[PDB]
Amino acid sequence: RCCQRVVGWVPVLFITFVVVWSYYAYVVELCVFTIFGNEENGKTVVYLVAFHLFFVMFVWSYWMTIFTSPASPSKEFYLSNSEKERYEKEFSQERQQEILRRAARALPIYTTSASKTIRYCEKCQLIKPDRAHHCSACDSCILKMDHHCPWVNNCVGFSNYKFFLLFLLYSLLYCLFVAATVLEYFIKFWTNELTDTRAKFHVLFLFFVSAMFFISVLSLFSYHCWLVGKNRTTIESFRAPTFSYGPDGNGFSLGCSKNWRQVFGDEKKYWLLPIFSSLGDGCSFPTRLV
Amino acid sequence: WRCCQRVVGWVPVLFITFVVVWSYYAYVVELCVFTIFGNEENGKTVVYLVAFHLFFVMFVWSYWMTIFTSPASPSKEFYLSNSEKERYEKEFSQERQQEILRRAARALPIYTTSASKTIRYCEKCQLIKPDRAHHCSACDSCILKMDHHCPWVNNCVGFSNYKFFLLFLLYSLLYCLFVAATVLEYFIKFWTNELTDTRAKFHVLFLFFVSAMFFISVLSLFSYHCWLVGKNRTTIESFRAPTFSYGPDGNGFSLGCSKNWRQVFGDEKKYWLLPIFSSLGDGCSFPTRL
Ligand SMILES: CCCCCCCC/C=C\CCCCCCCC(=O)OC[C@@H](O)CO
Ligand SMILES: CCCCCCCC/C=C\CCCCCCCC(=O)OC[C@@H](O)CO
Ligand SMILES: C[C@H](O)CC[C@H](C)O
Ligand SMILES: C[C@H](O)CC[C@H](C)O
Ligand SMILES: C[C@H](O)CC[C@H](C)O
Ligand SMILES: C[C@H](O)CC[C@H](C)O
Ligand SMILES: C[C@H](O)CC[C@H](C)O
Ligand SMILES: C[C@H](O)CC[C@H](C)O
Ligand SMILES: [Zn+2]
Ligand SMILES: [Zn+2]
Ligand SMILES: [Zn+2]
Ligand SMILES: [Zn+2]
Repeated sequence: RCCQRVVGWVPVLFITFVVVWSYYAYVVELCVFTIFGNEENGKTVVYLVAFHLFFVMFVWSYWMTIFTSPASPSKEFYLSNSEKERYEKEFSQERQQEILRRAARALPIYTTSASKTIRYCEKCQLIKPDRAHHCSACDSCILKMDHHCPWVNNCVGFSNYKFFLLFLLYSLLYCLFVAATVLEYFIKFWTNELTDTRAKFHVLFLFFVSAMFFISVLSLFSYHCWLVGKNRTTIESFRAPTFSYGPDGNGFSLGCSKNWRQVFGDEKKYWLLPIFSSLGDGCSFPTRLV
Repeated sequence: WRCCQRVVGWVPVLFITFVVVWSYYAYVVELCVFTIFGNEENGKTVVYLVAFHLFFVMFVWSYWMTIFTSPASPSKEFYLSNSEKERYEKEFSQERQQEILRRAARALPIYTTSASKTIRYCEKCQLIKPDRAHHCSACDSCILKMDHHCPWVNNCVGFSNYKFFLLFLLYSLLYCLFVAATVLEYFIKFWTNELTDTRAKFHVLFLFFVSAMFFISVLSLFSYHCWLVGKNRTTIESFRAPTFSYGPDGNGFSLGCSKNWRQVFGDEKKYWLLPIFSSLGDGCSFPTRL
């Protein structure tokens, strides 16, 4: 059929066109026509330079989140044809899990289903690694899957999670920078200290749209800051993973300081850059116990 | 006699007071009244004056509480009984002296010893030192959860005032930042000769630099203490780690980042930013990691 591309790219292009408009409105309508027209050219240069630094970090982080392909399980997590033949032909439910145990003994998996059964994906025909889940939209198993984000038309998992968090952060700073600088000129237009009708429209919407996204993404950003501190994905935050000693909402937690390092790494120079720096490989994760 | 030494302790406090009193006069009168309101910007004058007083009050309120909150001392239970105190003074063997202390310490909730595995005892105060408590030569007393003695507040920073001390810093950052950000545009205008008043030119110049100097100074102090609170270590413990029954532990009193902050700030969110006492416990016993 039309597949995701026909409609899945719609939220991306909507955000893209809003961001493109915000560039034209802030740079041309505001900085060139409004601020530079008011004979305060010093503020124009500072605003234009500062705006482009936030604009670049946002678009860079947004690009990385969209086009970073989600990681999938390695070869060891696919059932062998010998094991697949017996698994597909087996009728007894108890017998099926016994085949998995022989293959699972080689790989480092510390979690099971809510029924204490080895996590297995029927459509993908493989044994789900720890924290990995199958996405119907992505049609694949995603390592450390968080959720499918329509806004980036991609899965948010082990590969792009830090890019996703930076995409949020730089959206917060971008919207905040716009609202803070536009406010004084938004007020002047409607107290009739400034008159230009073409810029009046863009300056009003620059303030309202940036304030609408700031409030929207701030709660989302604060929520994920809590998730990273607890080392829980969005899926795990609802249905806690079941370990050998039972379900644990803190099974993958290593302490607040260590949990952030798992996502952002140990080198400070990569923390704020949308460059891959997460620890591990996405198939095995350190555990709270052993 | 001591009238020269006691008065000298108030010197750093009075210096801060005169800078703060001047900064009020400079910002409110010289800047808001004479410069901004004189510049026909009557909307900005009211907004700045209202915001300034909110930061000014929170700073002075936190600063007052840190100075005049008397430091807590050990309770009665940590003093040796008259029967035990008499024998302790008469005992000649060093090992025999520890036997009296060890027997009394078994009744008290003590989990730490000195670096020499000796029961912490204060000779001058004649009491058994509670955990994390230390004797201050300036205060001439044992201070519960002592952090350090501060010349800037002429008082010990310990279990009683530590949250007031942290809020005093926090509101110094916000006060200085608010001043520097709002004064900057008028600082620039004076020296591009868009404004002329020589009386206000002087105060606006120092308003920006003094607030920037203190901001840089207290920021490092604030970031350092934010680390201490996250690790549940006092300033003293950050140098000499406390020795527990299982040996010296730099994280002996740590309970995890979230709980360590709660120990200082409490469980009620409505008290976190107010210099009103809300710390957990009593300062004589503390939860342990093990
Ligand atoms: C000045 C303009 C700059 C704006 C750029 C900010 C970009 C923010 C991107 C996204 C914010 C969305 C706020 C979060 C809104 C989440 C609601 C949603 O999309 O539902 C999804 C689920 O129903 C799917 O099952
Ligand atoms: C424009 C308003 C001015 C706001 C004033 C903010 C008040 C900040 C209070 C103290 C800042 C000091 C930062 C510097 C702290 C120095 C470190 C110290 O330990 O000092 C003690 C030793 O020198 C022994 O005396
Ligand atoms: C010259 C102008 O007043 C400076 C603008 C700053 C960034 O606020
Ligand atoms: C633009 C951003 O502030 C760069 C930070 C890196 C870590 O240097
Ligand atoms: C500055 C003001 O006085 C603080 C309020 C407390 C309760 O006294
Ligand atoms: C005011 C302070 O930053 C918040 C403390 C809480 C417990 O994290
Ligand atoms: C000044 C500050 O907004 C007060 C917040 C407290 C927690 O109510
Ligand atoms: C949390 C602490 O108990 C608050 C005390 C004041 C009097 O309300
Ligand atoms: Zn799958
Ligand atoms: Zn997906
Ligand atoms: Zn003492
Ligand atoms: Zn002292």
